[PDB]
Amino acid sequence: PIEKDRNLSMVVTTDVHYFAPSLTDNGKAFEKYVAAGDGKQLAYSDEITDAFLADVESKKTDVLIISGDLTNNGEKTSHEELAKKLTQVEKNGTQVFVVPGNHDINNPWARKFEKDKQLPTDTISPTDFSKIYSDFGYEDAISSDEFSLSYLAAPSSKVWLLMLDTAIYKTNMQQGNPTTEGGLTAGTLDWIKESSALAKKNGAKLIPVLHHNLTDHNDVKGYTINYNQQVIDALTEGAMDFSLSGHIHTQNIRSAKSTDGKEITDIVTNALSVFPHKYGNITYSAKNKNFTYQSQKLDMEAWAKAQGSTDENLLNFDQFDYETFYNSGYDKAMMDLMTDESYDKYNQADKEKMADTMGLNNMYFFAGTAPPKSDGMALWDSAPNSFLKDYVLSSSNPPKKSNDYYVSP
Ligand SMILES: [Ca+2]
Ligand SMILES: [Fe+3]
Ligand SMILES: [Mn+2]
Repeated sequence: PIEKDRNLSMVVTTDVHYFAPSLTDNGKAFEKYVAAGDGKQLAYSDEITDAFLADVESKKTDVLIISGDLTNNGEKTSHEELAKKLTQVEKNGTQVFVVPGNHDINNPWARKFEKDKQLPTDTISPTDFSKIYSDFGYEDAISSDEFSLSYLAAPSSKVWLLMLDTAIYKTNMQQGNPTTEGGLTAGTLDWIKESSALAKKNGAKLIPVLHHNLTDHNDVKGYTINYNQQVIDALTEGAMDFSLSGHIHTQNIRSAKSTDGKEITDIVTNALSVFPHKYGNITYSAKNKNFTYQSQKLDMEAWAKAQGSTDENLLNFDQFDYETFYNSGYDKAMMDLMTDESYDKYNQADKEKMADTMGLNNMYFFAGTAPPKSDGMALWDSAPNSFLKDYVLSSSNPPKKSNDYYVSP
């Protein structure tokens, strides 16, 4: 614990969706899987994760936070390998804190790939999670919630972390699928209040971290936490000005109001596994007692070159990733345009313009920045009603407020 009332350097990431290389042979089965993984660089999760941690190390980061979805599909092996990397990070002096996401625990979808077959592989239980990641928040927690993997951590004397587990997994094996939506019981909400009171007694500011979102981040369920108003009210009552969440994967900042009018800013950092692969820098000013959040794009090309890599996709990662993610949204739209009988009145060239607009607006929405003008926009505006159309339109306008920078008030 950092007792000195000095500036604190922090980094937050989320949705690493780590997949242990030992769980795949990069065969047919794996290729199809990654193809349907809508944009996530699953094939390079090991390199992306290492590149990221190398950055944390060079920054000599005080605190590293990971807001859920540590693994692809809760594979025990992926969890163990990721834990090994975090153990090394801690040897450098950096304190690491993690919480689970919807894909991390009791995951019936845990699979390993061999040729044209997906085979079963072990997942983990809730207590397995607190055991595997005991060094990263759990063992030294100041307080731990009774029925969730939530806990209160004190990495320094002036700044504490309210690490929340908003994941729902206790009925996963019975469902056959990992629950996507998130939520907090009244008991965990009561614990949050007690925790907030303890931080206040100790003169510490508190940063609430959760996988699911505190409020909506797109005008177009299961991503914003269930019954979010109760959570917002609980956090604002604790005097917390901002929260760090993930799950939706898009670099996106939005504010919400408590029932009594207090504001809290929900900062969603880009999924580490998806374009543009940004992570968040958070700096605490001891003198001003405020927090400054600034996103940073992971430089894979620089890491690749320093590794002496011969993989062209990594040496040219910017282009590779740009194309990979653009095509994911392009194909997404084109499939619909080529299936719905309400679009056959559009000629091929137009469907292409529309697919292009989706690929552009979509990728820039994930980057959290303004999308460039595209000929497909006019076509979408007059196109038939649909969720897709709503999304394309809702992401056609420039962000009215930065999704990359925030300073607490
Ligand atoms: Ca530790
Ligand atoms: Fe998630
Ligand atoms: Mn995720």
